[PDB]
Amino acid sequence: FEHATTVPNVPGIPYKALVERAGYAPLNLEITVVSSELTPSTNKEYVTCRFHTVIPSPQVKCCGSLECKASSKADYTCRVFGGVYPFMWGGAQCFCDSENTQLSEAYVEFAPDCTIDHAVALKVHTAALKVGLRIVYGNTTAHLDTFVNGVTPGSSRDLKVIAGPISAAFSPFDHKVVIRKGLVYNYDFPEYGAMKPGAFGDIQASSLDATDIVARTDIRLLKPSVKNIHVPYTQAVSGYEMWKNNSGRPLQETAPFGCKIEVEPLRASNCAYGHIPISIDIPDAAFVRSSESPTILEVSCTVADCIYSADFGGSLTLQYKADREGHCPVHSHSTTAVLKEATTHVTAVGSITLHFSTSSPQANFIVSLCGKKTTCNAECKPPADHIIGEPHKVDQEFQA
Amino acid sequence: RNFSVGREGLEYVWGNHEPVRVWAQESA
Ligand SMILES: *[C@@H]1O[C@H](CO)[C@@H](O)[C@H](O)[C@H]1NC(C)=O
Repeated sequence: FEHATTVPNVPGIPYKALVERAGYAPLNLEITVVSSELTPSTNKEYVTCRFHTVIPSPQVKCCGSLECKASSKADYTCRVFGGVYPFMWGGAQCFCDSENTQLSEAYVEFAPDCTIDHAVALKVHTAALKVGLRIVYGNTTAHLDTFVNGVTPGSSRDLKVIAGPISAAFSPFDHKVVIRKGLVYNYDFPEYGAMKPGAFGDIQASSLDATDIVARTDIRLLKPSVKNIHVPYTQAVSGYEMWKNNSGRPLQETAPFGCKIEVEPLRASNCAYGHIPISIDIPDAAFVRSSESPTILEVSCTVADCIYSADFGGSLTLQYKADREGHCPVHSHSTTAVLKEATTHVTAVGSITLHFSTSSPQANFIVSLCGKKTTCNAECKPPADHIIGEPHKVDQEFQA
Repeated sequence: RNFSVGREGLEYVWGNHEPVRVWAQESA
């Protein structure tokens, strides 16, 4: 038989529902969201880190003539100056002391510590959700992982389940994602080839070992004046360390709806938002007819003290007249009340106690025990406690 | 520090500890 429910998508809390077949005894089901991983699709466009401005050795012709040569290095800067007359230890490395034409060379390349400390930039698309579900029916339990699309099914040896789509789609990521050492930043990056001096992504390369390193961080050379040979070179400061200094806080600390963002692969784990529509094809062998499970004759609701707290702060007592000993399940069929227990042992003549939780200040919920229903009327006092370390399992309705 | 919490909850991380989630009740 196929049963479709609207489970709230909050991990860690159970959701209880009771199936009602026309000619069969009711059976209890309990669905728990043990895990839910929201994994977007990412592609690497470049990587960045702190660059090392490697300086090639200058070389001089005595009084010849030089020319600038075009190269493919990252931010290749080439500048030709006039007479320098260099000094190393003997004070004469060049004859013909007029027009000692000198060549200056400078380009940037990755630091050797960029194999760990590097920032990768990512762009993400519409993200799909995959949820892990633990289901029990009667006495038999099952664990299953499925995708949230409304199309992909899940199977654990007897079961067919269809989950999705999400009623309110949510993505904590922006369009631009930066990963550094496991920390996720929703910081906008300049595009490929459009570098900014002194800002993020001033050096770009497809991988750490790629030879197609492209950058432009504004190296300008200066004419040297000292007799000792040395090339002067002045720069904009690296934008990687400036972006490190002006980082802000990561999305492990600022993502909404309270979920830990995990990396490798980039994903969001245990993130409660919206409701999940799930349709469960329960196998027919789990069901049992109403002639085998004992039914009660009459049942009345005697309600104890109740508190509309986030914990099971309500007590209730049901007296029952039955025909045989059995294992009737319990279910409160209102949207404002849940039960601690899902099943109990039922005698012939006797009474049992049960616990419940609610959120409305009044109690107008309906209680079932093997099919038939009996209303309960009570008034719940405001809770003495202010903050409890257990989430609200239920939501308050409109003007209820 | 006075921190206002909502009904949906609030998670605070104090140092390098495990994050602890709290939720507000309706104790009006
Ligand atoms: C916090 O709230 C209490 C009660 O209103 C008040 O007495 C106290 O001064 C407040 N402290 C701060 C940090 O504002």
